[PDB]
Amino acid sequence: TESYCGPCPKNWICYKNNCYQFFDESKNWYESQASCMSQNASLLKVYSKEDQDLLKLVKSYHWMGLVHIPTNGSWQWEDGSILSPNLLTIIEMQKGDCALYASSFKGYIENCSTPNTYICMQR
Amino acid sequence: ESYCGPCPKNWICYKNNCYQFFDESKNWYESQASCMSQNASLLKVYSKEDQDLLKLVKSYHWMGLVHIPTNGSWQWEDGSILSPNLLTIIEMQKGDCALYASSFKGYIENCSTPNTYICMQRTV
Amino acid sequence: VQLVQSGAEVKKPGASVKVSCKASGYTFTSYWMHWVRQAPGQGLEWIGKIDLSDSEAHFNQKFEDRATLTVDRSTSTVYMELSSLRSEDTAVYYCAKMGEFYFDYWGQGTTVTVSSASTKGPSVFPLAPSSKSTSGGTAALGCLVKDYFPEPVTVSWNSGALTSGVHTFPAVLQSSGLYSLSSVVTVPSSSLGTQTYICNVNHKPSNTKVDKKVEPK
Amino acid sequence: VQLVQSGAEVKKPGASVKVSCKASGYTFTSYWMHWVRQAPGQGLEWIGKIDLSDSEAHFNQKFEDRATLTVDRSTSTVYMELSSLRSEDTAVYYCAKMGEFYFDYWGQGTTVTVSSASTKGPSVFPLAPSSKSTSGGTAALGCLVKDYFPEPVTVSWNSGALTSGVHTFPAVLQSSGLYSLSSVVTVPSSSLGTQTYICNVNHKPSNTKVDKKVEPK
Amino acid sequence: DIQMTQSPSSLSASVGDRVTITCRTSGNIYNYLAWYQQKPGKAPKLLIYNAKTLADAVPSRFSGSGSGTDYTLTISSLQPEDFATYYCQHFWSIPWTFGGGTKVEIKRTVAAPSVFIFPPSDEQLKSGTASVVCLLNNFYPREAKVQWKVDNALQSGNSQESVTEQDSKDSTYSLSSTLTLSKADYEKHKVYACEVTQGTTSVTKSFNRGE
Amino acid sequence: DIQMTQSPSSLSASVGDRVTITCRTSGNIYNYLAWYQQKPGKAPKLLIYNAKTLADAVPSRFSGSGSGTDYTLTISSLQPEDFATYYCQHFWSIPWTFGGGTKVEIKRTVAAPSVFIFPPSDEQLKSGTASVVCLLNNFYPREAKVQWKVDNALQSGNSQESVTEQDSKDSTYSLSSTLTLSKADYEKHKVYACEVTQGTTSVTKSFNRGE
Repeated sequence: TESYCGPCPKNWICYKNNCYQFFDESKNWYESQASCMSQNASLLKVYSKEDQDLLKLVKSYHWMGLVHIPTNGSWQWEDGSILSPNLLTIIEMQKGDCALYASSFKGYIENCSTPNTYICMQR
Repeated sequence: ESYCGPCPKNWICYKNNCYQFFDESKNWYESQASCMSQNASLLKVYSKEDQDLLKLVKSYHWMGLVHIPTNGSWQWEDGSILSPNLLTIIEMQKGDCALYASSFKGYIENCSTPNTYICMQRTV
Repeated sequence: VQLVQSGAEVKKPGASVKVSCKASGYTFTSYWMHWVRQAPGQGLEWIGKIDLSDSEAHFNQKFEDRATLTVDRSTSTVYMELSSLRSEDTAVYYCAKMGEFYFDYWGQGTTVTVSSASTKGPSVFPLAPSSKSTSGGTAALGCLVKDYFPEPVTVSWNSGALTSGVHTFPAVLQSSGLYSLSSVVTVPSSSLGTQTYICNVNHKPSNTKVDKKVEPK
Repeated sequence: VQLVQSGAEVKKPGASVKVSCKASGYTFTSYWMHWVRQAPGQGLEWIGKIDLSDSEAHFNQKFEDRATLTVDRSTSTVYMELSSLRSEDTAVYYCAKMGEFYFDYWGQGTTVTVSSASTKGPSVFPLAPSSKSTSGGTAALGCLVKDYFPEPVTVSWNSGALTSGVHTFPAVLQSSGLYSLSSVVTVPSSSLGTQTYICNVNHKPSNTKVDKKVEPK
Repeated sequence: DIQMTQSPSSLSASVGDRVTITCRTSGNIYNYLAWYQQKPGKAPKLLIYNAKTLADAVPSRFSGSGSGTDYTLTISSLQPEDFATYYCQHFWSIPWTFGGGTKVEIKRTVAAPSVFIFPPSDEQLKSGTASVVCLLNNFYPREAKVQWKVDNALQSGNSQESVTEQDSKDSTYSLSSTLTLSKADYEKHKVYACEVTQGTTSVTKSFNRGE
Repeated sequence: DIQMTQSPSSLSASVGDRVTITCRTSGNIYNYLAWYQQKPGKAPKLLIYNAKTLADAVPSRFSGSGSGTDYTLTISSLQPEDFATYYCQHFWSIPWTFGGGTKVEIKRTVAAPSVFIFPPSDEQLKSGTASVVCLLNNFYPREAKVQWKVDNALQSGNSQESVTEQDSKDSTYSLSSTLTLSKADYEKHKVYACEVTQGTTSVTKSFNRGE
């Protein structure tokens, strides 16, 4: 219709049938993942520049669900999709096996142990 | 789980509030008119808890805070005065309108100067 | 009504001071705690604010480079730390919780003194009564409490038996960096050769207590 | 399956070049158009990318200071403009649409030559057969295409009728800044006074066409 | 930065008076003005917030007005407990700033002090320094000029003074003044005089060294 | 900022051979590797993406392997249409970078050149410069020492050469060499010779000025 947002956790941001929350607590990747899991969700997965255009406006750097598992050789999303080289601009600021989201659809490569704010997402 | 309440389509919904960000550079009056067009109004800042998402918004945007020279006050659309507690106000050059910036700041700016804007509509 | 601050601090130029403030009614939502100081020869200066809930903070341009604000959400305590101290920093530092239109609560104040001086207990000389300090039925005598640091000193007379007629002046900072003050008392001139007058100067910062007997010349 | 770029460009050191590229795929959603160049005797270099939909752009640190990317919603046209040119910037500039896994489509390239030289049409001398020259059983003749700018030149023989045994060399840049090249053909020595050999030098950059008859001397 | 100018810095008034303090700002502050009353050794108390709104349990004799850059605290009938220092602050743009203060004292008639002089103790003098004390023991108003003359020469830079608060009973002040000389300097000279001026009335206490 | 090293620069092989090109990267690129084949005058064509995936309509003789920092393109049975320049590129962190290229040429049996010398035209001579041209036609392989001798003295700095790409009919090369003298300099001497050496044969073609 015009209205009503698509079933989300309470007190979460709802946009284009997708649920987000930004978290102030500095956590490493694993703790961040665990948190999102706890709430039947997952770290931010980027899939569409049109559907997730609001990510253009969020400022600081945050954990998203993009990881290198040193076994598989390639980078991957939490759910097990590959990263399309089209989706994000990847920068190597530090060296690690996890990635922070910034800016406009950037991915900053970060040591998974270093604590940062995080973004969870649920569909 | 719950739905986030009746909003215009393709608007952000959060804590019984609907928002939209606009890339189109408009002056205050035209910005207000735009929001009106969509059964809404410019962003009103009221609660740091309810609108905590405003803490990550990057550019400068028009919000519904204006100088009423008759009351000599700064006023939101609905008529209430600005709490000195709500926003940190920066007055770097003069003007009768105010932009929102991130970390609950308020920049005072020329009402003529075109800027991006935020509309807000309060769900039922 | 009030908010709990750390006790008084005495620091050297160059050093740093961390003042705390325990924030009374904070329940894990927006709580803007502001910081203001007041120097003896001044009105007040606003230093900065910090929100307990999100640790967001803003400062006065005058201090932004040498002040920091930190929050401890478990203890509800805000720490204002001022970092390249000079003597002009000597003042009373207040925290305050900003409510909707004004400050809802103030802290108790924290005295912060900044000086090159080292701790020194007072030497205490008599202000002896004289025909040139008598005035009929009464006469005046006292103690000069000279060359101490920091403040305060406490004066009493005859161990608190002699109470009224006493004036203890405000301390004066000398150009030596050491304070000095006089305490004087007016007493019957008939009492002068009979009653003993002893002033009891106590200086806790140096664990020194001095008792001076003031005698007609 | 092909993008359309602007034609060849010639600029002096210091000047600027604006190359266009028309997308034709663009349907008001994310479309990353990248820019890549290739110098003769280099591999390729990536210059930057821009998204048609939102005009968002990123550059290589090596070019970020001298390059701009602009886009046009209506015409689907991306403009790469490189400024403060030097001769090292002489290369073939390609636009490409990045798909989900690799580049979907490439443009046709745009030659950009950067030189202090100015346009000159070629002067064309004969490389005349001697039939004192029975080398392989055949004789060789050609045209020396000397002192032109910029590239390219085309040679054909008898208006494209004669292709067998023809060799048209790569241009060589002289220290004058002008190019030069030869086109040669091997031909029966027996039929040198009978078959006519005319080379068609075409130099589009200067609208010069030369037609030279090569005869024994 | 918006600057606040309070006016005047000090005022001497009686119980029952109308009193009017001014706060002028260097830039428009959109009625975000507060008035504070501060008694010595305590934290400022708020009276008026926004230009004109009265804080809870503040007596209505306190009234605030003004609008752009010009603001006014009015106390209609000054009461005993209203003698204090008053301050304005703005609550507009960062940083908030305060005024210099208006100190409101109790008015009474002019009163000349009784003046006593104490030479330095032989004890202190032996340690090579000489403190001469002059005590002004019940005067009004505060602004009494104390000068030291030694052998008739006006000493300067080498005295310091300290004053009490207004006496609760007679509204007077008391002041002490200390002249500091080295033993050597003290002993060059004979006549030590402390000379107090209060407009065009003058009290001099003196002594001669060793007498 | 990642460097790609291709290896080797050039390879000369026969139809039917195994070929392996390598691409070694200076940092991990997480399998985001592409292989391109570029024929002269055309834009690169993609063969292999994500290190190992074969693109549409690419023959299966093309196969990629590797991981980490070491990657390999293999052509099992090199075909006529596979002689080209090959490139690797990464699709990982910005900026994406490409390799130096591997140019893959056809091996052929040795073929001695036909050598011709052309004097400068009288026309060119009159305009005050003299181009002497020496042509090596249809030879293999590319390496040939072409030296200029004018009245038997070896030349230096005077000449430039240009080589064709391998001929599409017989797989050979052709080379031209131009000696450039001013008319004044040209007229100091009588014998103009170009000398081609190829293995253990030297052919010298010459002319004398003014036939």
